Amino acid sequence: PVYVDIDADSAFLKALQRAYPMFEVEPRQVTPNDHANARAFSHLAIKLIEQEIDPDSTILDIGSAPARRMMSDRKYHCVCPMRSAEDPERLANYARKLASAAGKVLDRNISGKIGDLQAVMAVPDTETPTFCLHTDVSCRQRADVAIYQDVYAVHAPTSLYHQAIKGVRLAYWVGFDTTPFMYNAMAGAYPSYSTNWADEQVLKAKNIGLCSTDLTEGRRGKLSIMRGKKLEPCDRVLFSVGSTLYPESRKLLKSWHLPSVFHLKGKLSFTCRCDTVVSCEGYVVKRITMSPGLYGKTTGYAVTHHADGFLMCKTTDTVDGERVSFSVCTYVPATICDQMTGILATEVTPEDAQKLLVGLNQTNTMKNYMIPVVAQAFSKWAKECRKDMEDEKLLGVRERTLTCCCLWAFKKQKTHTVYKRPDTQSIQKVQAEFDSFVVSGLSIPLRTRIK
Amino acid sequence: PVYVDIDADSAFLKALQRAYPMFEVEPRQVTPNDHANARAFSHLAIKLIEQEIDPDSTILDIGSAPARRMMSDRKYHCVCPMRSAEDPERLANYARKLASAAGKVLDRNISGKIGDLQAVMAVPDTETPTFCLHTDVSCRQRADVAIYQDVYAVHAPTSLYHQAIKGVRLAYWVGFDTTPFMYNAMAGAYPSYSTNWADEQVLKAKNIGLCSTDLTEGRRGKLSIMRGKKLEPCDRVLFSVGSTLYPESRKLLKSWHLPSVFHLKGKLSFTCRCDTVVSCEGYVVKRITMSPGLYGKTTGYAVTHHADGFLMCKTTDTVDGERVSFSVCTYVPATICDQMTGILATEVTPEDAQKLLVGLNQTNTMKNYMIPVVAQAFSKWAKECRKDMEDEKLLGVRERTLTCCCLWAFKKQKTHTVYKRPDTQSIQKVQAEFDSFVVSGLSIPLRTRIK
Amino acid sequence: PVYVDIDADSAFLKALQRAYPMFEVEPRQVTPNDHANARAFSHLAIKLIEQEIDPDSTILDIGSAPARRMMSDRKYHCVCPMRSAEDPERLANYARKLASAAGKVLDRNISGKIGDLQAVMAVPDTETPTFCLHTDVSCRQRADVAIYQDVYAVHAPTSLYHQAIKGVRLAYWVGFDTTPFMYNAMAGAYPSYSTNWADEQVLKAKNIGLCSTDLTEGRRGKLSIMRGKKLEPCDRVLFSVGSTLYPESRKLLKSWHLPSVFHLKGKLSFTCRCDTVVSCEGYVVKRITMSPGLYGKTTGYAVTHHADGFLMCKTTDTVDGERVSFSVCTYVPATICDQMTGILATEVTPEDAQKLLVGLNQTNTMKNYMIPVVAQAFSKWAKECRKDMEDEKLLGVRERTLTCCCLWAFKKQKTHTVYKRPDTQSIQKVQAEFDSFVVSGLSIPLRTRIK
Ligand SMILES: C[n+]1cn([C@@H]2O[C@H](COP(=O)(O)OP(=O)(O)OP(=O)(O)O)[C@@H](O)[C@H]2O)c2nc(N)[nH]c(=O)c21
Ligand SMILES: C[n+]1cn([C@@H]2O[C@H](COP(=O)(O)OP(=O)(O)OP(=O)(O)O)[C@@H](O)[C@H]2O)c2nc(N)[nH]c(=O)c21
Ligand SMILES: C[n+]1cn([C@@H]2O[C@H](COP(=O)(O)OP(=O)(O)OP(=O)(O)O)[C@@H](O)[C@H]2O)c2nc(N)[nH]c(=O)c21
Ligand SMILES: Nc1ncnc2c1ncn2[C@@H]1O[C@H](CSCC[C@H](N)C(=O)O)[C@@H](O)[C@H]1O
Ligand SMILES: Nc1ncnc2c1ncn2[C@@H]1O[C@H](CSCC[C@H](N)C(=O)O)[C@@H](O)[C@H]1O
Ligand SMILES: Nc1ncnc2c1ncn2[C@@H]1O[C@H](CSCC[C@H](N)C(=O)O)[C@@H](O)[C@H]1O
Ligand SMILES: [Mg+2]
Ligand SMILES: [Mg+2]
Ligand SMILES: [Mg+2]
Ligand SMILES: [Mg+2]
Ligand SMILES: [Mg+2]
Ligand SMILES: [Mg+2]
Ligand SMILES: [Zn+2]
Ligand SMILES: [Zn+2]
Ligand SMILES: [Zn+2]
Repeated sequence: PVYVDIDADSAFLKALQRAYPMFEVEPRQVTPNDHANARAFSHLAIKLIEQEIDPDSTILDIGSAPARRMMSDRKYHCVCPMRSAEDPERLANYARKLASAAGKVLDRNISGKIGDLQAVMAVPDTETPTFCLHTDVSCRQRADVAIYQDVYAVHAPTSLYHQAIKGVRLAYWVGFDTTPFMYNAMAGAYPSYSTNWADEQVLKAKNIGLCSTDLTEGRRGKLSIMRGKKLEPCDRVLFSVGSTLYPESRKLLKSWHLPSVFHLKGKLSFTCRCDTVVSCEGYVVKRITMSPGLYGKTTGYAVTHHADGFLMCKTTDTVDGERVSFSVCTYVPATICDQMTGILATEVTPEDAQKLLVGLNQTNTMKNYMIPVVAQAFSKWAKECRKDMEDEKLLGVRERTLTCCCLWAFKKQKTHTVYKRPDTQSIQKVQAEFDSFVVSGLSIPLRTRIK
Repeated sequence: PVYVDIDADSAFLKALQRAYPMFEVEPRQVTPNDHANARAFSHLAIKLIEQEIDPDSTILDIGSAPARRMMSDRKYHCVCPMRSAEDPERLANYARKLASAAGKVLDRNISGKIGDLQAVMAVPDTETPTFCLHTDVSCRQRADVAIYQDVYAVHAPTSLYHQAIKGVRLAYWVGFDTTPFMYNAMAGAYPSYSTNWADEQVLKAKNIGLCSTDLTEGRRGKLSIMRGKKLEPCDRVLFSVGSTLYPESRKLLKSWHLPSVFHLKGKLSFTCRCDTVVSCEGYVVKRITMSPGLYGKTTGYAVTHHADGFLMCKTTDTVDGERVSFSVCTYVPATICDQMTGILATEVTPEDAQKLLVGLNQTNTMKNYMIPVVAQAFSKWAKECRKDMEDEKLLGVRERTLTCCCLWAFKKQKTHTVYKRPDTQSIQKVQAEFDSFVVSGLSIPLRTRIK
Repeated sequence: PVYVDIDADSAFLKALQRAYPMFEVEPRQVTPNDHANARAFSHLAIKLIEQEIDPDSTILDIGSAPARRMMSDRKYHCVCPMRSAEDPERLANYARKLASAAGKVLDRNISGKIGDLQAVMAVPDTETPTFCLHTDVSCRQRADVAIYQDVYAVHAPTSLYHQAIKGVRLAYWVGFDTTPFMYNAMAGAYPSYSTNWADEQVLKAKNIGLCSTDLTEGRRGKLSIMRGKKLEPCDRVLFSVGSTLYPESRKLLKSWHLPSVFHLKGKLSFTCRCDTVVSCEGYVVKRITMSPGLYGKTTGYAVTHHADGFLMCKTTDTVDGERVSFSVCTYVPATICDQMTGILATEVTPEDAQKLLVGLNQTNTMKNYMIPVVAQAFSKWAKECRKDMEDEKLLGVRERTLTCCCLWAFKKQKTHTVYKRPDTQSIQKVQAEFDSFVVSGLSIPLRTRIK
């Protein structure tokens, strides 16, 4: 019996039960959290990871929040480099909770944990069994398992290699699905988790999930010094989970979209296998095994299975008054996708598609703020399919036109919707051979306060 | 079991229960208060804050109403600078209640409270454990927790820094949502709390919630000495909560719209994290942690999650006979917003939208005095969406026109409505690095009366 | 259990129960009073005031009717200057009732009351504990509470200052709502209380609540010596409550529309807070706290919260044969206002609006004699809204036209209806800084009769 802080009548309960059939999920609502579903998924994921691994194993918790591991019988070594502004609060919460359980919880090594915390406070660079202030690449604690829970600030191959050279043979990554960033979308939603993310350039849009614009009265102006003739995704994105905001980097996010098999070639060499073991409406748990030596061959292909529909479409919005178009991604429940199979046989207008989608949403199966764009997406998709049926080609042929050179062109059709239906797979060519991994943050007053 | 002075059949009861799932909310109506909902929310909020914090903590109550902390087992130090015209009544009520419970309540430190009150009356500058006549920046009582309950007259960063340099590590702010003032609206409503606020310039309007106009026949006159060619929001706004009026300053209101993480850089430096822990139909409880030292990096982005729809729209009204347009904001129940998803797929006239909204309101889900403006808003929003669909742009392009200089302009489209649907987030760029905080009010007759 | 002399089936019972939730209101009809609702409200108001205040307090009763305080256990000092023509009757009734309970009621100080009455009859200037013949500004009895029950003949700031310099710190005012006289209406109704008031100039109208006209054939005559080219509200108004008539002065009526906070600056200075604690369909109880010393700042704004709709509209009537137009105010039940929200989305003729209002009135929710003008009002309001929608302006602009001078006029639109919907607030700028308060009525044989 695992108790999750979500509403009893919530429809995410069924999705969580299907995602974790080996547990008895029961709702025990105690707080009005606006990101309750994400926390519930993380809780169930760490429970599953603990179930899978050997009790005698020692687990590195990279980018840890130590207050969450303090009621765990497992042997966690929490790596806390204090690199984020929210970290001091987490460390203070850990210290307060340890003090509150100092002589009242017996078999959770609370005395050992407070001793290690005081030792790290005394000598910053000491490596205690349960705590340290180092990073993933500077910690010296050898272990058998590594866990990354909502860690997006590390390059995946470098961190994984640095764990592997320390004897780590199993790694676990819990996070948001990295597929929408492999498609290079400008903005997007994980609607089941009340999560909206956007490129920094489109934060002033009007109709995406995460934006804020102003009311204006029109001008042929807004002159600027930046010749922004092109609107393309840049590295910095903003995540909003419920109401908490997190900046992310696209390279770091995409690094965690690892292939099925890859090779880390350093002073030591490792053959690694990445596998998505849990997938619930945009939240995934990935298992990475690492074995010394080079074995087999790598194709460099990462595959995402779509239990629910995944949409990326073009949207026309108004950013700071200026009308632009950019790609927006979302997830659509598989029941909604199945109920639109017959409608998309014909060309449908976005208004008719929206009306049908609202009909299928009756309570609501999917969030309504994403219904318009989805409708638009579907409409475009339907039209494009007709185009393909209308302009049928010949087998074994590919029409090419010369351009007065030893080089030839052809026509690229317009594609305004990528629609991965339920039971399909996205396949992306990514790097699979990594060989270049060669590429003191606590203050005295915080030290005094922790004591 | 927490008892709230609201009607048993009130629909706000379900909203309060959802906002506070950790309590058993029971209606016990004893007075015909016209701002009963706001008082009920404040009561439940202080109960939640008391639940969260350690009993041995000492709590600064900034801008306190000491009569409300008098039946509390917690250790409150009430800071009462007596800068409001409603403060003498509150102090007299506190003294009268203390006298009425001097020898009837045993375990609430009533004797201590009367002793401290008499001590401050004797020597005004004395700093007693439970009472003082200083301000937030002149009080000397060190504490661990600070509470701001309906305090809008202080600059947030300066006050928080002055608490932090006194050892305060946790602060709580209970008050009306600051999002409508981040959008620079001229007038607005919190309809669930019977609250209407307006800029001082539009108090003579006709159809906003808080206004009063006269009956006129129409003249080509009203000549004035002030060249008012622009109608823009000014600093002073008027709040009417039920029937009690409060003047507010826009800058002080907006200062409390703090980012997720920020830095206070003074003689001491603090890394602070602001989090909205309670959000109920326009009334919020925010939790601010403060930790010494500078950690991490700040983006300067403040995020509001919209459980219910938030609307800002253009309204045409008559102020002192003169027809003008200004922005008006409001909150719309999420069920109403969901029920209008299908209708807003096409362009709808404001009259048809109003009739539909009246239909969905049957008892009433939302206040009727806001239905017209909301209807108008929806209509405009629908229209604008279609325009965006009609004038579709190209990906990665941004049309710009030169003006015989090293500058290029473009066309800014129409925005008469900002509609944040349920499960979306507003994101605003605000200051996150604060480093300039360097920027005796009791008379003898009141001293004699208090004794 | 409070018993009210009203009909058991009266619909005012529910309104009174909502206005006084702290009491059990039971109808005990004993007389066919035509102003039974007003008397019932006054009875419940004095009960609530008595409940609120400390039993050991001494209560000034300004402009008292001593027969009503005579079965009161509280310590009332009745101030009876005998300036009204209905006062000798009240004094005789008081003496008769005292005699009738001289040796039959033991614990109501009847012997003391008759002793004080005989003392004042002997020496008119003596200040006895329970009775005096002075005014509010000439009484010398110091007290802690003052009560004004249906007192409209005194300037509010001067009377309140004279009470405050006598140690009075709490004052209560029970009376008809002063909002209709802040809007400067010519005639009006409190229909729940069967009350109609009119300006003296329109007493000869035809279709207002309080008027009487004659039957005429119609002539091009009625010459007069007064160039009455203007019809404006003058000071004198006539109230008819049921069938009892009372002349009132507009200045004295409006003086009691006090701001939320104000300052009395005389030889002593007081900071006063006015708050409306009871509001029932036009009858209000206001609480005024007074504290010595000047504190805070005053805005000068008085706010009225509308639980029911408030209408002021232009009506065309026939006064003494001459067709004129003037403003008429009234209250509309909130259920009627809510049921007309959808209808007022479009332009509706007064006849269709009247038929709809008669339909919603089925027993009757509102008085029928007020339905026509209300209908007309709604119609005009609807039309005006359309105009505001039709003539949409630009944000941040205000069109002004020069007149060959350093002055610029503009166009003032028509306003034929002020409609304060339920859950709105009227805000009026009134005086809040008062500093100029510097601005023997019993005969020998009434004395002999009283003995
Ligand atoms: C550290 N972190 C956490 N999340 C997600 O946001 C949710 C809350 O993230 P949180 O760090 O605010 O949890 P907190 O310590 O405040 O404790 P709680 O409020 O009781 O939950 C988590 O469930 C994650 O799914 C995160 N999401 C992104 N994109 N980036 C991050 O760094 C990140
Ligand atoms: C001090 N203050 C209180 N409020 C809100 O108005 C409501 C009443 O505010 P109040 O100060 O009038 O309460 P009072 O002391 O009269 O006791 P009560 O009548 O029994 O409640 C509160 O619930 C607040 O939500 C306030 N609202 C604004 N905008 N500004 C303020 O300063 C302010
Ligand atoms: C003194 N006075 C009383 N009223 C209202 O008129 C009603 C009756 O006023 P009343 O003075 O005629 O009561 P009376 O002494 O005759 O005893 P009763 O007939 O049993 O009630 C009261 O309920 C008041 O609401 C009053 N109304 C106005 N406008 N002016 C006044 O001076 C005034
Ligand atoms: N290079 C690095 N090596 C190890 N940890 C790092 C790191 N860069 C950032 N981090 C840490 O990663 C953390 C992400 S916040 C993590 C919260 C916690 N893991 C949870 O499950 O809720 C930050 O606290 C930051 O300190
Ligand atoms: N600079 C300042 N420092 C501390 N308090 C201040 C202040 N400026 C104004 N105040 C106080 O803030 C109060 C707001 S009224 C507060 C009422 C009370 N907190 C409640 O919960 O109902 C006023 O009484 C005023 O005295
Ligand atoms: N200046 C003044 N000071 C005190 N009382 C005054 C006054 N001017 C008029 N009054 C008194 O106010 C009274 C209004 S009739 C009041 C009736 C009584 N208060 C009731 O509740 O029914 C008159 O009797 C008149 O004598
Ligand atoms: Mg959150
Ligand atoms: Mg497998
Ligand atoms: Mg109020
Ligand atoms: Mg949080
Ligand atoms: Mg009568
Ligand atoms: Mg109040
Ligand atoms: Zn380590
Ligand atoms: Zn202090
Ligand atoms: Zn007297």
